Amino acid sequence: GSLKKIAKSLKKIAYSLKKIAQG
Amino acid sequence: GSLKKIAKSLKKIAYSLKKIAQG
Amino acid sequence: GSLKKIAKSLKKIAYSLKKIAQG
Amino acid sequence: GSLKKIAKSLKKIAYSLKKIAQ
Amino acid sequence: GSLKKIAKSLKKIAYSLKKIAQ
Amino acid sequence: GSLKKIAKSLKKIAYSLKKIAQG
Amino acid sequence: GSLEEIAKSLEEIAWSLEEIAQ
Amino acid sequence: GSLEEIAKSLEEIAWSLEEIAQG
Amino acid sequence: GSLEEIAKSLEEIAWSLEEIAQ
Amino acid sequence: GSLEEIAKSLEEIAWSLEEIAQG
Amino acid sequence: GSLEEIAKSLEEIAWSLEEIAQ
Amino acid sequence: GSLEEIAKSLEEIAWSLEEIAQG
Repeated sequence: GSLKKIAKSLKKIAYSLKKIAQG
Repeated sequence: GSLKKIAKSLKKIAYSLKKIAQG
Repeated sequence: GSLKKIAKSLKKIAYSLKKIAQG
Repeated sequence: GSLKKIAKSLKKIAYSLKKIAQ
Repeated sequence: GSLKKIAKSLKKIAYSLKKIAQ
Repeated sequence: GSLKKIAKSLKKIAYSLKKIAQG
Repeated sequence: GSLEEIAKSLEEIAWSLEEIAQ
Repeated sequence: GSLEEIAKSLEEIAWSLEEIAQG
Repeated sequence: GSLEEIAKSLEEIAWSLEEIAQ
Repeated sequence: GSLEEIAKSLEEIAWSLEEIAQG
Repeated sequence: GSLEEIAKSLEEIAWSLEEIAQ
Repeated sequence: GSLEEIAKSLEEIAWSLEEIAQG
């Protein structure tokens, strides 16, 4: 389902922004 | 996903009510 | 949108069930 | 509908972030 | 929220239809 | 509800990105 | 919006079905 | 997608239930 | 969450309505 | 409700990101 | 379910972006 | 429909943000 795909993408986005914010 | 399940159930509900209305 | 259409149908469904219950 | 507006906004967001990444 | 209210009503509707069917 | 929390988070995200864009 | 209208209509539907089941 | 299918089924249910109520 | 509860309730409603139709 | 608020915030986010991409 | 996971990730995204903005 | 488009756009956003975080 789409909501499952959206949740997965947002987990990746959150991780990327965690790396950016710490850098 | 949940939305797929909801659509499937409403397809079944629609068929049941169509049968009742036609009878 | 679909949500607007869904709300419209549920208003019709609600009225039909009112007629059934009160009839 | 709101979902259509959300989808359109996310297309703009994707386009901007592609430009940023490049 | 709206979804919580919708879920609550559908639980009630399902119970009423169980009573009707039984 | 989840939708209210999502809306609140996006309001915060918009606020932060406005600050970032403004120099 | 639409989700709140859906919830209101479903509350009414539940009330009508409670009358029928009762 | 699924939301459009849900709307289509609910329009059908509304018609079937109106016929039932008029009977 | 709420969407899964909505799905479960509609599955129950569908079974009950099929019983009524039968 | 929440969906319209989500749409509004994402529109603001899109403008801020266009500004950032242009700046 | 998925909606709660979405809300959780967006809360984390908001904290990270507020840190970046500061 | 719209939810699938949203998922597709978020996959693209996730890719661009991973690229940004990696430099």
